[PDB]
Amino acid sequence: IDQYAVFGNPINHSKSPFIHTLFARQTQQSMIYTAQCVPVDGFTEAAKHFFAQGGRGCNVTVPFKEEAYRFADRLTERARLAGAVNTLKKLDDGEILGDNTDGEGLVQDLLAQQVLLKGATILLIGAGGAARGVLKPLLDQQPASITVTNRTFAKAEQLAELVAAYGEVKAQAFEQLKQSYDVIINSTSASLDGELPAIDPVIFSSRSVCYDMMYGKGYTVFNQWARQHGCAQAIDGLGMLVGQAAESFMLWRGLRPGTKQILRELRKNLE
Amino acid sequence: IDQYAVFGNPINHSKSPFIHTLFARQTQQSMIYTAQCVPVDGFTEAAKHFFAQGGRGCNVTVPFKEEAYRFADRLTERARLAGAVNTLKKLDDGEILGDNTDGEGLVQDLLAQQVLLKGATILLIGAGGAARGVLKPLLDQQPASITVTNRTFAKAEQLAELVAAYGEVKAQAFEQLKQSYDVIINSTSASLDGELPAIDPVIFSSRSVCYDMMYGKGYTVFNQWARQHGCAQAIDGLGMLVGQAAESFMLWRGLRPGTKQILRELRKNLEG
Ligand SMILES: O=C(O)C1=C[C@@H](O)[C@@H](O)[C@H](O)C1
Ligand SMILES: O=C(O)C1=C[C@@H](O)[C@@H](O)[C@H](O)C1
Repeated sequence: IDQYAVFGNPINHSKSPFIHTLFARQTQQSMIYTAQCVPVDGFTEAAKHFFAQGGRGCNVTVPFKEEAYRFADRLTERARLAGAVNTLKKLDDGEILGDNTDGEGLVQDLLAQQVLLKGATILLIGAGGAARGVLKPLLDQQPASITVTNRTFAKAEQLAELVAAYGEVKAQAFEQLKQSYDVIINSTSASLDGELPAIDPVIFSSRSVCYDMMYGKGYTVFNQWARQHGCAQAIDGLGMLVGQAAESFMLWRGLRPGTKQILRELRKNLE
Repeated sequence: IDQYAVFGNPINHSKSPFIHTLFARQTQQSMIYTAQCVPVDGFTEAAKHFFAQGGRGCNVTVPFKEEAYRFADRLTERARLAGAVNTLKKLDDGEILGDNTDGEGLVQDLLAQQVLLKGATILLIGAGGAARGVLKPLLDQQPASITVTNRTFAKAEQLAELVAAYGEVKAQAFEQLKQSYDVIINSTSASLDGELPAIDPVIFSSRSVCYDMMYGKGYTVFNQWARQHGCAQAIDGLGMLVGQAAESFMLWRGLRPGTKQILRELRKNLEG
């Protein structure tokens, strides 16, 4: 029986144990995944220990994603850019591979929701860790362009230039947005507190698809805002959570498990 | 999907999540068992929060067992006698039941290993919480006697007098043990630190069954020592760990899960 886990602090609200348990059963893998809470300043040791005992791989949640990036022996190109690591894996030679599946998890959720990323104009709102982690995977779907925005242009300007080589990535300030986008992606949390970014709603249209990384019962405030202005389809981030898990499972087992039944089940619990 | 957990600090990679998760699979129980960190201010705070948010039960590792004893609204007889709680359960009426499964876990592991406890002469090395927690369940098996021993006499004598009523219990100091015993139980941590108790190996004989509460790859130092003096059977505490887990699981789920396959997998992990 192979050992996997999720390390974070706190862990009582983690859905990964549930999710992975089902992935193992769906793909008939002989593995166990548990949630292990770790002291704020003991991740490295807890980790080195886990692998010492025979740990195959694990997920890293807050607040250890940055320490995980340093703990990894080698990093994947997407973890590289992300600046964080949410997935660890012990290789054959003993090395620990650091990766980041959050962004790819978002990409797969979009595709699962039937959203065409190929040749699309994308507006990414926010420039924090969340936004940073999803740029590369989006660019791999070969969109027409990606527009990054932040309340403070400077930080949005850094991020757009970080991936300028990978494609048409523009950086603009809230005040400069004056056109519609095919896909609007919200990576900011302000909305959970009722706050909306001061952006002209012209960004939304009848052909627009809105994706919010936040999630909850019914629709997120950002999505409701998106529909007040004619947004065609609005998706929350619950699928991103299952998607990132699916990609990690992929990395460890070599098979992408189905996410549809699991998502639908987590959806019930929330409601 | 019921929530259960184990509280430690650390919590240095508890095996309980692994164990209980497997029991769940074998018994097809809809539940998730996690390893929770206990905040510096107290276990009591963790427990409240845990049971407040829908938790149905949890294990408690040292050194929070005494605090769990106070948190419980009701204690089983074995918990009152052990003076510590390793298992909490939220009952249907809202009350939190406090039980202690360590002792029974030991007993079942010994019985699973074909060790006769009824009418046996037992030597319990150590007189701290670990030792105290196994006395009642061992006494229930009706052994001929149980000799509690400790580096410093007084402590062992005090533990013996605490349970004197429940059976033939005597106390002796390390330097006084000059006879063999049918079953020897090591409750100290000396085997983890690499030391043996200052006890003359005469306590071991060809018929002796030696049980060490600590566990690891190969034989524990205490067991190697027992084998040097020809004990008939040396056992480590991995079974006690799984056994106490099984008791708690039953208490919570009303079903008992098997322990041999689980115990065999853990052994495989230990052996590198
Ligand atoms: O709740 C969880 O278990 C997780 C949350 C996110 O940080 C994910 O990025 C992580 O992989 C696992
Ligand atoms: O390491 C563990 O998970 C445990 C250790 C012992 O204290 C047990 O009494 C406890 O219930 C579980």
